Amino acid sequence: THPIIHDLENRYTSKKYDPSKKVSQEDLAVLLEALRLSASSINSQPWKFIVIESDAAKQRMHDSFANMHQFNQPHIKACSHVILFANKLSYTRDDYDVVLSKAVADKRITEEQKEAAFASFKFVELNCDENGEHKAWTKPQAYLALGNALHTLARLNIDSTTMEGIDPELLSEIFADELKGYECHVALAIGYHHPSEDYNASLPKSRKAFEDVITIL
Amino acid sequence: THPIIHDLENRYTSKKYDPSKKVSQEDLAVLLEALRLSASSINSQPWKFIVIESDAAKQRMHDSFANMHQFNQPHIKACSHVILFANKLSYTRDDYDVVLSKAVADKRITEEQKEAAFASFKFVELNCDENGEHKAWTKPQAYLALGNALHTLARLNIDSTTMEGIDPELLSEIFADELKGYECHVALAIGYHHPSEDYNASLPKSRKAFEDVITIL
Ligand SMILES: Cc1cc2nc3c(=O)[nH]c(=O)nc-3n(C[C@H](O)[C@H](O)[C@H](O)COP(=O)(O)O)c2cc1C
Ligand SMILES: Cc1cc2nc3c(=O)[nH]c(=O)nc-3n(C[C@H](O)[C@H](O)[C@H](O)COP(=O)(O)O)c2cc1C
Repeated sequence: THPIIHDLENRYTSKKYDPSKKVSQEDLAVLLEALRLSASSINSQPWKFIVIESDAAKQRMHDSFANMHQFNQPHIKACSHVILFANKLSYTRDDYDVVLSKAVADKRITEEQKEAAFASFKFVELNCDENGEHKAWTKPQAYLALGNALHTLARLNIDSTTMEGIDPELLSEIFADELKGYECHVALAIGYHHPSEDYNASLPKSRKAFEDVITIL
Repeated sequence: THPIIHDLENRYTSKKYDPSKKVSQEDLAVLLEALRLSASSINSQPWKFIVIESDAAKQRMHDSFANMHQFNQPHIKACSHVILFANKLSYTRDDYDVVLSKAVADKRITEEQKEAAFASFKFVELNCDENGEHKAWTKPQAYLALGNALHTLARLNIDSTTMEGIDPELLSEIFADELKGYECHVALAIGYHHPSEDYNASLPKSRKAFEDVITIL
């Protein structure tokens, strides 16, 4: 099988973790750098990836399922790490300056060009909310990073469970300081599936017919 | 360098294509199958990938820049193929029926189990607009597929240019029948970069400091 196809046909959404297996620090470092290298519109990188690693942090994450989507709750303590994909509520010229200043330091643009680079900020203004927020534009950028992570995990042979069945309001309460100025609509559990109890590990993957999703013109 | 990191450090946004080079049909088939295999919330797959391959289709795509974002226009005819990432405007039971029906055909689930499997639809209703549209939920799913595509292209060593600088309204007119019931906010040109005029090929990649985007708890 073609290496790319094999990876994508074999990755799947785990429904049960093995609590005695952890992701190595070597593999976690590759995953985190892969997230950091994700592309985004105008290199805005309007995101924050919060890694739930310690037992203390796992408890806080476990508690965020207090009143909602409790089918996802068992994974928190059983998996190795949980990663929260947060997207920025409002993206400002100051936030963009952080990006452009780093670009000047990394040698891709010069100081005079920096002011010239501020024209791309047009894209941010084109995506302003009725309330002055940009979440409808920043959230999709975080999902791009998520697509990148799922492909990355398939290559490392690490199991995972993407989760939209989370409580954004409660997470904003529990991780008050960390999520300040951001919102989180999706999380990702990673680890190793249970050798016998993960029923999804043996089910066939199902997707729509090629002609139903692809059109060649 | 670690294979995953090398791929992600070496992929970049091409700013000029070599018009004499095309993506092979074998590579294109891998890319399209990779898109089809993308994960999505509840396996909704609320997308359509429109591939602009023919000269006739390239002309139509070229014409969609008549009013705005002309800086992206030169790539259309110069690149090999352009792929439109379309997300569904409103997701219904009928739509989910196509997913569940294919699931049974794939032997992932049974006919009787199909009706029980319909209980995941809570997520769709959960994301329903006051206008009965789910575009704020479907668009992020398409961006996940895009993140998957960018990683896939890095592995195939094919150059690309993601584009949000497009005209969704004009695209809806030009590709009237193909985009009916969908909207398109992002496109992707693929091909091979110009050997000496793609300035971005020799510029360093720049991303925020690890500490600025990642928090370990
Ligand atoms: C954005 C998103 C949210 C999802 N949320 C959940 C969730 O809350 N819990 C869970 O068990 N699965 C969830 N999934 C898993 C999907 O059901 C799964 O990706 C889809 O059925 C395709 O199957 P595969 O992932 O096994 O290929 C989610 C996937 C995505 C990409
Ligand atoms: C959603 C999205 C939209 C983008 N739109 C454009 C575009 O319209 N034109 C273009 O030249 N570059 C565009 N880019 C390219 C980004 O500027 C680029 O991904 C970002 O600067 C990081 O650089 P790299 O892609 O070179 O790593 C876009 C990227 C993304 C992911």
